[PDB]
Amino acid sequence: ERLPYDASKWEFPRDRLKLGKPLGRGGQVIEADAFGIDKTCRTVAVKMLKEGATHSEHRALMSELKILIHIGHHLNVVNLLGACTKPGGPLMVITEFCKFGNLSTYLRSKRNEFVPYKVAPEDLYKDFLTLEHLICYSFQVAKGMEFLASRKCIHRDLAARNILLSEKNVVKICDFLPLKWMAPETIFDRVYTIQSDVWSFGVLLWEIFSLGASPYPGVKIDEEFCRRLKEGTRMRAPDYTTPEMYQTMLDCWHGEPSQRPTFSELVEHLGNLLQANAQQDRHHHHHH
Ligand SMILES: O=C(Nc1cncnc1)c1c(Cl)ccc2c(Nc3cccc(C(F)(F)F)c3)noc12
Repeated sequence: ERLPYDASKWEFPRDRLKLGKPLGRGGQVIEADAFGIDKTCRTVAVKMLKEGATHSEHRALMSELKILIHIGHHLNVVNLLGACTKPGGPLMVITEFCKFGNLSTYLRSKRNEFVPYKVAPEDLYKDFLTLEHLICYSFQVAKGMEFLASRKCIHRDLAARNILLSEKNVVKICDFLPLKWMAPETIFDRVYTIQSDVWSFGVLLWEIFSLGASPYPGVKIDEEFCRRLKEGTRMRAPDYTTPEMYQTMLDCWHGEPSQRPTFSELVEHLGNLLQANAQQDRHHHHHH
């Protein structure tokens, strides 16, 4: 809100947008066509308020926009393309469009199209999810969080429902029961810090390697849940996890926030895990 707004760089004409079917509601996000928004026609996502909403919501939408302008560009964070702020129409924030939707559902739908890895004749696993994909998505989300962390940002709601999937397996962090993703201090003291987001990154990890599963299955989210979380109880390994990966899930869920890895340590670690899987996959593919 204190951050300045460079209209000469981000302002887009309202009549250069044809709004289409809605995506989500909470303001509301919509799919759309933007003409000339980049250097001829492109698909975009527009977040706009309603008719007569609370001046506050306007203020909120504006500050959300300035935050995005502040954060900057990174391949793994939803990209801001423009915004209509001047008088004449409603306030709109325009970002790139990700066709495949949130990561959880996308994964949830590939449960009948998964193989640990591929070998000849690999044409039987066309459009199949594999460990490499899963670790790759985890690597990218980590890089985007290391980025955001590097800018003093704090997501506060990092989950699979807030990860978008684009062309060529590129995931992006965006921001549209949350208790299931919160760390102990965040639930009991109401404290949000970069470390608590790592806690959540851990919950995200579990979601990915459980192909879109809901965390803490069958548990009610009542007082007992909160107590067990506080006493050291943790989720069991998901169905598509590897041993190293599950352990990383455990590290992120460390009770002592300072003892949780950092997003830089996580990037460093997943990068390696990805490179090893790759190597094994090369040997698997070579022999058979
Ligand atoms: O959901 C959005 N776009 C979108 C893209 N593709 C498919 N569906 C929706 C979106 C739109 Cl239309 C406008 C602003 C933001 C947005 N802003 C944001 C605010 C604070 C922090 C962050 C993040 F950097 F943490 F991601 C993003 N995240 O996601 C959006």
